[PDB]
Amino acid sequence: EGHEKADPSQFELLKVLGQGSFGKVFLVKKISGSDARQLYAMKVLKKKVRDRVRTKMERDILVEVNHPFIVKLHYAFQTEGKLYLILDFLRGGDLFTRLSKEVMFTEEDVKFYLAELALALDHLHSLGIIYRDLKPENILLDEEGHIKLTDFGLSKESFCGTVEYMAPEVVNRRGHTQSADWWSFGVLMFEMLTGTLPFQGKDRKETMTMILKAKLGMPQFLSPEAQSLLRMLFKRNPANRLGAGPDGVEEIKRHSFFSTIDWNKLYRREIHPPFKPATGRPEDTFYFD
Ligand SMILES: Oc1c(F)cc(-c2cnccc2-c2ccc(N3CCOCC3)cc2)cc1F
Repeated sequence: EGHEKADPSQFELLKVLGQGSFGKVFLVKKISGSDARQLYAMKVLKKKVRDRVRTKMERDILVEVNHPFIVKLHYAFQTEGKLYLILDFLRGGDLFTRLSKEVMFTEEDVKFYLAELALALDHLHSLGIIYRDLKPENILLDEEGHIKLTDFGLSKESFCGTVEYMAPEVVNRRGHTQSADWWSFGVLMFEMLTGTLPFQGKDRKETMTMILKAKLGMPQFLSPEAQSLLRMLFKRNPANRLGAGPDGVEEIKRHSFFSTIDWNKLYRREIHPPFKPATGRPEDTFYFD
């Protein structure tokens, strides 16, 4: 079932990439079909979630999601109390990891990732999907340098998550509109530029409290544009935030900050990424001569 029909005997398990509460990730290689020898990430989850006296696989949200800068569910299948999602395998690492090293990114490097993330978030909003936990660990990089949002945070719009990226209405549990996603957009931006989270205290309590009332002082090494965008993104009324309006994402798009960005070339991955990441493949690991 899923996006394409497939079974266990059509995949070859190579590694376990990681393991969490959600389930367990594998590196796998397709053995059948036209894409034989194509590497994938196999996410397998313990079948838990269920409603209306039927086990509802709410990883049916990836069916309609198809976009350059988002992960695509290639195949899917359930098997003896486990659901198996096959997704894109990205070998550039997180954007968290690069942040941990570089500390802060050039305004042009940030402009890039945000712009591609903007397109991603718009696509999801066009399907009525919101990204709960928009932290930097969810934004993976491909070997080119372009991004890909993971599916972990996906959820229909109609409590938990890293509190720093959470928006004020979400803290008060007033509902997770798509305006919340643009707040986290603001956080990711502030963080990538300052190497620091805009709201953070001694504990999760104080941090949440600060999100609600604590006035933020703009770091004055940020350009007028970057400041402008942040000030607009960080508004505690969701309806007054940038993005939450008639135009939608065009508000974000037509801003001084992105005034260098060719959104058509960006989409077609024709604009060059700022940083090419390292890969596990022998090309990037070996020494030479
Ligand atoms: O749902 C997805 C998935 F399961 C995997 C990947 C993915 C694709 N290429 C390379 C690495 C990964 C990847 C590997 C491990 C993790 N984690 C470790 C365990 O706790 C959760 C986080 C996350 C991502 C992408 C997805 F969207």
